Amino acid sequence: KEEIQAKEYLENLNKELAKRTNVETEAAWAYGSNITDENEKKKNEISAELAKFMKEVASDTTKFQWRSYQSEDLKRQFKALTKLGYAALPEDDYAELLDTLSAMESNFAKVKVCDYKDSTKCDLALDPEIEEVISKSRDHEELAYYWREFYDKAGTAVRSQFERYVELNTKAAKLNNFTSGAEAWLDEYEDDTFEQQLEDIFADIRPLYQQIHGYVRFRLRKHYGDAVVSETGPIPMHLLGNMWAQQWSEIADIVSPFPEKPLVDVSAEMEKQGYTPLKMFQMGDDFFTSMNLTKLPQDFWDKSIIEKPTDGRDLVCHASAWDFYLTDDVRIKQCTRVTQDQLFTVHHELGHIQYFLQYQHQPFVYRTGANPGFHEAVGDVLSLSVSTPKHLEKIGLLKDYVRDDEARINQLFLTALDKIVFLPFAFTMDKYRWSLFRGEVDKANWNCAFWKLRDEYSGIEPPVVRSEKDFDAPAKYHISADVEYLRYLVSFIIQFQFYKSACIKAGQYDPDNVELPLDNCDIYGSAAAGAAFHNMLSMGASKPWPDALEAFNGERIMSGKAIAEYFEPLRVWLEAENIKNNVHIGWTTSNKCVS
Ligand SMILES: *[C@@H]1O[C@H](CO)[C@@H](O[C@@H]2O[C@H](CO)[C@@H](O[C@@H]3O[C@H](CO[C@H]4O[C@H](CO)[C@@H](O)[C@H](O)[C@@H]4O)[C@@H](O)[C@H](O[C@H]4O[C@H](CO[C@@H]5O[C@H](CO)[C@@H](O)[C@H](O)[C@@H]5O)[C@@H](O)[C@H](O)[C@@H]4O)[C@@H]3O)[C@H](O)[C@H]2NC(C)=O)[C@H](O)[C@H]1NC(C)=O
Ligand SMILES: NCCCC[C@H](N[C@@H](CCc1ccccc1)C(=O)O)C(=O)N1CCC[C@H]1C(=O)O
Ligand SMILES: *[C@@H]1O[C@H](CO)[C@@H](O)[C@H](O)[C@H]1NC(C)=O
Ligand SMILES: *[C@@H]1O[C@H](CO)[C@@H](O)[C@H](O)[C@H]1NC(C)=O
Ligand SMILES: [Zn+2]
Repeated sequence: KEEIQAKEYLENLNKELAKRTNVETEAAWAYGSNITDENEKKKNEISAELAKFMKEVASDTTKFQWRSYQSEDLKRQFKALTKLGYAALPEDDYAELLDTLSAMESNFAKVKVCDYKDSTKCDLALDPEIEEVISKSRDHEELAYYWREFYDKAGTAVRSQFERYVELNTKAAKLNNFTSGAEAWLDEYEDDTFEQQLEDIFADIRPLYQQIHGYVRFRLRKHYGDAVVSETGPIPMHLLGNMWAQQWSEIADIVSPFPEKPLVDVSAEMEKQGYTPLKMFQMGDDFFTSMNLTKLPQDFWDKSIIEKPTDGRDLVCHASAWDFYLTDDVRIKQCTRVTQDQLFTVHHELGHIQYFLQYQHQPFVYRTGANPGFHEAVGDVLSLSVSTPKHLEKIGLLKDYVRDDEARINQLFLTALDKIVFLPFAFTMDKYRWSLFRGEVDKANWNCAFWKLRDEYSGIEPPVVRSEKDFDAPAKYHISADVEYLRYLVSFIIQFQFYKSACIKAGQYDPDNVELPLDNCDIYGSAAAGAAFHNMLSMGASKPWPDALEAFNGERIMSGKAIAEYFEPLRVWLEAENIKNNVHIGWTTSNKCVS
């Protein structure tokens, strides 16, 4: 009979937590939109106040015999409340951690480098100045300059802060009785075999990655020459069109299977048609509403930041989506540019927004993703259909396109340069941090431990020799900003499970029909695919994630079958092409990190 009282306790507590988290989120928004010493102080002081309340909440849960309850729902809510995270730390330790975290994120956001050609102009930021060069320049010495300048300033400058962060993250995890921060993060997936599952899936897809890597290296040798790219060594990462070599789509024009056949790049047509950031977001909104999903509320349009501010202010430009835990107060902060890549980013971020809107009726503790990978997958499912020649022709961004066998391979390869290449990258981000959290790497070996993983899994390496005098991991946003990365590995796998099922539901994919291939499916306008999204997303975290997956397509298991199915036509072509051209596969151990 205690359950009746507990039910009323939770109902009230959830609403209180939403209200208190609203205040924290507003402060965090203000700081991210506007980096100042005063906003930093405000963000961290509100966080400390919320942490103190959570601690009292965790303490109060012991007054309830919640493990004895009949209701799985009540038990699930109470269990969520016992998990404190960083809030478990002593008052002083939590304050220090907050200061360390803001030091790292603000350092990242304030990085400025000098122009390669003009050592007087020193106001080039990553977004958009440096990223523009990395994506567009084919001058290998220019690329190497910007790589070194950025990593030195975004990575190395923050080593001592990162070290204290690891220490306090570990202390926090242990106060929650996890072994380390690795176990704390993994707890979000509610499955004690989750690591092994991902190792198994990765092993199945790894051979395809090896083939893509080999072919790209072959093509880069033809472009840059053997003085710059070896046949048998790891690929110099500054040549891959991305600061972290996480996705290689930006160099597709020089590595495309059939260069005389069409390669989709709609950036120029977007500009020609007078596209704006506003129009891009309106188009994303249109896609969701077309599937009978929820329209963006007025607060979104009023309060979002969709262009980089033109005043002198510092801010976090790294695109993000925000839930304020009231009703319909959801926002995006994106330094939007008019490019194809940015159009996908718009859809990714709007996927988060849709999830927020779908579960906003749930009790506070359930107002989050089924697991962190689910949140990341939503927007990418739409991006997959947006990226198709089918959809791009509908919106008039792709003209005079003939979709023959060769054009199809180009498009599949372009997609793989984003989707397959990313898998080892994503895995290494957390394998690295897990190894630090678990105390498996001595402090003397922290930098080369990072590059060892990037070599082992991705077969890439720095453009210049690094050592333990450098510290390169925090040069990636999520590492400086303490954002778990496994969510993205999970997302890139399960988004294909979602995409395939949504395509089947939309009547857009049949494995026995040549006219309905998975790689040209467009789910625009499909209420049937939208219904599946509604069924899943409306659950939030009310049930363990296999139940959320089951609500979508009746499946309960994370599987690499769907991603492999999507790329199967590419795998067949590429294996044969690599044999035809005697392409070397695999790589020697890198010499670019001195121990
Ligand atoms: C992470 O793991 C930690 C363990 O490694 C864990 O820390 C333990 O939490 C326990 C609370 O659950 C706590 O147990 C209490 O111990 C008290 C005395 O211990 C002190 O002296 C010891 C010397 O012998 C030292 O070793 C300790 O460090 C302590 O200083 C007891 O006084 C206390 O008892 C009371 O509470 C129980 C409540 O239990 C329930 O009560 C209800 C009543 O409604 C029953 O129906 C139910 O069946 C159940 O019994 C009462 O039973 C009892 O009458 C007393 O009122 C209690 O046993 C322990 O001290 C603590 N540390 C260690 C080292 O064990 C953390 O909590 C974990 N953290 C998280 C977040 O989970
Ligand atoms: N040109 C970059 C746009 C970035 C878009 C996206 N941003 C992240 C931001 C995450 C975040 C967590 C906590 C606080 C603040 C922000 C996202 O998942 O939206 C992202 O990082 N993504 C999208 C998938 C891959 C991953 C990346 O790029 O590494
Ligand atoms: C940023 O914050 C400062 C104080 O920290 C405030 O005075 C200023 O108005 C803010 N800038 C913008 C553009 O909102
Ligand atoms: C739109 O969604 C509602 C429920 O949210 C559903 O009942 C209805 O069938 C959907 N519209 C169409 C045309 O399917
Ligand atoms: Zn995301």
